[PDB]
Amino acid sequence: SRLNRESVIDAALELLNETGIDGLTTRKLAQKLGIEQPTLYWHVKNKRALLDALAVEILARHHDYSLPAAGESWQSFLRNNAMSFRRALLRYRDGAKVHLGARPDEKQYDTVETQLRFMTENGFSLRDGLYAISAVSHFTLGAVLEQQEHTAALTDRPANLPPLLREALQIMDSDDGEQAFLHGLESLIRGFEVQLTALLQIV
Amino acid sequence: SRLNRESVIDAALELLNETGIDGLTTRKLAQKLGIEQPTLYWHVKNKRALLDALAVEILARHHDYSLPAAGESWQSFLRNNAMSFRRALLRYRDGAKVHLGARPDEKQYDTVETQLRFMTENGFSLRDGLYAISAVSHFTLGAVLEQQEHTAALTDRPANLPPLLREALQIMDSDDGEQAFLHGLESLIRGFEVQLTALLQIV
Ligand SMILES: Cc1c2c(c(O)c3c(O)cccc13)C(=O)[C@]1(O)C(=O)C(C(N)=O)=C(O)[C@@H](N(C)C)[C@@H]1C2
Ligand SMILES: Cc1c2c(c(O)c3c(O)cccc13)C(=O)[C@]1(O)C(=O)C(C(N)=O)=C(O)[C@@H](N(C)C)[C@@H]1C2
Ligand SMILES: [Cl-]
Ligand SMILES: [Cl-]
Ligand SMILES: [Cl-]
Ligand SMILES: [Cl-]
Ligand SMILES: [Cl-]
Ligand SMILES: [Cl-]
Ligand SMILES: [Cl-]
Ligand SMILES: [Cl-]
Ligand SMILES: [Mg+2]
Ligand SMILES: [Mg+2]
Repeated sequence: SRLNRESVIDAALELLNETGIDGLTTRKLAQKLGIEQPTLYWHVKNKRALLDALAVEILARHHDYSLPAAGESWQSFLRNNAMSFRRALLRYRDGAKVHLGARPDEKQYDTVETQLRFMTENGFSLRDGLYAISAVSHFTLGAVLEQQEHTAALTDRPANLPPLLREALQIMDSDDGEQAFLHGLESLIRGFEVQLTALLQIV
Repeated sequence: SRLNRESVIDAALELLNETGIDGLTTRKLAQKLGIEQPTLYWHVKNKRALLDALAVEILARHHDYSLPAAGESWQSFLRNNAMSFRRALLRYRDGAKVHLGARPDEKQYDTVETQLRFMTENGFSLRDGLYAISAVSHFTLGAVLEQQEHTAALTDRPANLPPLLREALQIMDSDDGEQAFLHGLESLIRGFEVQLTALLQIV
């Protein structure tokens, strides 16, 4: 079929959902596209190049809150940005693992620069704004990775529990992690605000 | 050589540092131990069983702050627990990925139950204490995963930056992520405290 970049991404994403990240291979991608492996090689040099591209295109296509709305507070931005990033990560099987393979790509530079500048325009130093943005990113990624690895590990093998842990798993599995994620997100934001408003005061 | 459980773990950990998680195989483990693959199979049924065991033994051996000190505050416990968990995760190549393969194992039940009970004894509901413990876990795991994947991806391929991002990478690479981790950790803890002390007040 067609092997323009967009079409190759479409197929690779379709394949990722079928196989997961570990099981995705350029050989399987060539099969899905109806082509020979050396043909695919002209377009996609190896799995790593493919994964790097997926990490970018997943956010380009499905992360709709990269940028603040006009007039938006930094708090509200971090909240909306996190919710969007989580959704985009969860959209594809092993999505968090796909993301983590790389740091910002050149096509992402303008976006992430704008985010860093936005925090500095709202009273943060570059360093403290980077600390906040990174903390949100890492908390979000960790939460998704946990969900997605539990989905995986369930396919290899199943799972005398003590009472609070029993209850905690029952609670942690009453939704897809969303309550825990949102509650932690608010805690994080509030801690950043306390820190910011403190200025040079001992806090 | 010897194939008691302890000795197999020792060798597998040694191998993990040599290969990383994706490149670790039971075939390579059998080679390191000087044995045939069917011999190893009697002891270790597959890679997943091996990884599950490593996730547990890495913490048993190297996470020394599972439990609070007598009289310790919940804040100080979460801090010390996080620092220890991070160190243990960072100790082995792809350690965060090793951890994420599983939820608490039976040999961990008493430990994690004690942690959940400890939060409830310090004013949290089980749910809100679980929210805090999970948030710390996920933030810590996300931060480590980012560091460890950057170490990996560097071996496949290297890396016009805009100025804040340039500076952010220079800042994010001035240590091994420790400043960013510790600053986020304090933000998280403080947000949990604000929430706890609020009780039923609009906050
Ligand atoms: C600023 C920054 C970001 C990211 C990142 O990986 C990163 C880094 O690895 C080093 C230095 C800075 C950054 C994000 O991945 C990203 O997810 C992202 O690419 C991004 C985006 N593309 O819109 C975001 O929304 C951000 N958000 C989750 C806080 C965050 C921004
Ligand atoms: C309570 C709990 C924990 C963990 C966990 O995975 C988990 C879960 O998957 C479902 C429900 C509850 C928990 C931890 O991994 C763990 O890392 C852990 O095993 C653990 C430990 N073994 O000492 C911890 O130190 C904890 N800390 C990082 C907050 C955390 C505790
Ligand atoms: Cl074509
Ligand atoms: Cl195209
Ligand atoms: Cl491949
Ligand atoms: Cl707002
Ligand atoms: Cl033996
Ligand atoms: Cl033993
Ligand atoms: Cl294997
Ligand atoms: Cl204390
Ligand atoms: Mg990133
Ligand atoms: Mg865990």
